[PDB]
Amino acid sequence: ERPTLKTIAYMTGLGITTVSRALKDAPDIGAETKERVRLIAQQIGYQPNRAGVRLRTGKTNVIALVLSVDEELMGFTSQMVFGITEVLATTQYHLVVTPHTHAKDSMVPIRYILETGSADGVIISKIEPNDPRVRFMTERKMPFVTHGRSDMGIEHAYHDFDNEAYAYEAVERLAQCGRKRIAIIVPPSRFAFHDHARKGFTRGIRDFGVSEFPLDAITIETPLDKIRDFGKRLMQSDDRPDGIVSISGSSTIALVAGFEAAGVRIGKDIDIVSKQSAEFLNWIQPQIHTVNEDIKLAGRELAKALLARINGAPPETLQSVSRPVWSSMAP
Amino acid sequence: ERPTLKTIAYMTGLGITTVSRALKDAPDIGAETKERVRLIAQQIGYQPNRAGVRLRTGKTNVIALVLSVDEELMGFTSQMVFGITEVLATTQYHLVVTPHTHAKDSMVPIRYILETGSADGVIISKIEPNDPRVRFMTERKMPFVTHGRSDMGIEHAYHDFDNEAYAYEAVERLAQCGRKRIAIIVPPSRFAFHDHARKGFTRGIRDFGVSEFPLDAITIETPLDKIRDFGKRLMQSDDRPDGIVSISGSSTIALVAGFEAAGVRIGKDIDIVSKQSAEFLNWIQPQIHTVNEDIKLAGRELAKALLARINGAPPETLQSVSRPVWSS
DNA sequence: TATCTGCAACGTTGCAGA
DNA sequence: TATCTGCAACGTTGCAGA
Repeated sequence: ERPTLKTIAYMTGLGITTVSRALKDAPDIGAETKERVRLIAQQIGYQPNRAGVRLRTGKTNVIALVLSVDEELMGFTSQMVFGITEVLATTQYHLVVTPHTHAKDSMVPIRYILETGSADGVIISKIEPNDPRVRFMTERKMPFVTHGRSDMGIEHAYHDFDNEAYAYEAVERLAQCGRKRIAIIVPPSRFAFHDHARKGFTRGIRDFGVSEFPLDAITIETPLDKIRDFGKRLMQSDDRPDGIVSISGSSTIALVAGFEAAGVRIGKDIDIVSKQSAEFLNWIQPQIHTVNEDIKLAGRELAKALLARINGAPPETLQSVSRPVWSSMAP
Repeated sequence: ERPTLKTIAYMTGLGITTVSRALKDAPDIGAETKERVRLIAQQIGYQPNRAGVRLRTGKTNVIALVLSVDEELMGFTSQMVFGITEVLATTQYHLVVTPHTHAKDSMVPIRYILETGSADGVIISKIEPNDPRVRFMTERKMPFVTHGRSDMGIEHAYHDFDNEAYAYEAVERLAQCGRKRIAIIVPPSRFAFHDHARKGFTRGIRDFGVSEFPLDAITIETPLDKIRDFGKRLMQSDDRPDGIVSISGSSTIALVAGFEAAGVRIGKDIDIVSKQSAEFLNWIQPQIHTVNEDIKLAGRELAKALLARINGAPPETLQSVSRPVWSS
């Protein structure tokens, strides 16, 4: 009962080839014949059998999203998926998820994809300054887009958050509060935005004329129980920071836990600026000055890039950077 | 130059059918040619064309996960995905995702799958007492599994959290907390576990002999921007309940926000027990009494159930219910 | 017997004609 | 010329035959 090109050709009494050539934009076929086929196609509900189109022509009509299984607790990764799927909804693409179970495994799904040819484009995250997957797919000619930017001299489609702007805008608000010494929970040295964050913070500390409390012992992906204990004894030592800037809201939740374990009130004792992947943090402590990283917006703009790239628009167009916006609920 | 059965057959040089039949361990092909075919196959190293197979046989080797586009903010839906994929990683299945965005559009994706025959199994959530998707796939002989249970008299593979057990246990510890008035946050009467929650909870209050504050005014699906004032307006009242139970940590977060604006100290005045899809609430509130629903645990056995049903195992083997745990 | 083998076909499209 | 169309093949397996 499912309609096929054969099924259409029979009713029309046309040639299967005519139908195939009719459904697709072609000068070869006649206007009336075309419109006949485009109309009958719409009425019966004909959707091309994919396995058939994939067997003959390379087209997989599949977009692969690769995910590291270890993720930020509050990374609301699900929002990214919905951003993409919303975009893909108009088109013939399907979204497959292919995760890897550690940074050690980071190239294995990508070689899988290129080797079996099971995708028309790939979406990747956790970009490093010199990232091998970026070079692998560019040199193997695979359309892709990255959540993050790269410092390797390759122009590729991407959308990132302007964390350089974020850090610079982050302490200006701490300066506005009057806070004189600031610490940053910087991201891992391996990832690209680490240096993005540190640039904004370094120019931020310079231009606002405020001193910078430093911390080298901990990073965002350092464990949350461990962040809790660390957070507690700063405030216990004679020198405590006046300001705190966090790049991840999940690491953020563990830092406050130690502070009130230490027994300090935010707002009055220390004020915190933090990024959030969904607006949730002011419910628990509205004191926190929050910036929203709209990630399903990232989800939607990653999708739009990769599609344009699958068509064949050049990479330098397809690049985009999200600017910080300051949360509804923040002071 | 990607190797195909023809490529192997050319090299060996055997018959394509011999090559195919060797790799599927078959009785026809002789022991020595099989290790020849399997040794060369591994070395080059051959992957069957998914398209070539899918066109030739019905099997699509794809699992469709259907997701409500609107989900509780703290649903850690991402955890479930990983739970699912862990199971499929050993297998030949891929996981494709299929979303809808309107409640009426509840079944639009489901027929897309059937209409297209673009999946070997399907996963769905947000189950209703008589849900149209559940019998639709049951009558179309389409293998599927649900996150939740259904009251339509149809037996199907599922995995749910024992909310009836949880609700009864919620009332026990509020007795332990000493609180004499109890409130219950329930899902919309739209959903099935709504009665599961209220049955365990109302049975709980009879046995613990302590009474339930009514609070029929709000449900979990009420905006967190609205459940707020309710929170502040309730404790800012002539009578405040001594104990409160939440089914959603997403609603737990907003209600306490109202509680602290009005100024009630949790722990001392009011004690709260709440459901959790991942351990995040005691980082946020150390005194709140937390129970963990491991959702990627849900994810793996929804996966494990659906596989069994696709091979054709009977539906009732496939049913599972997780008992609640009170955390670390 | 053991052990191998071609044909035919799923739905689509490129190419060479009608 | 201007539209139309059959043949073949993409890779795979069930099947009969040897």
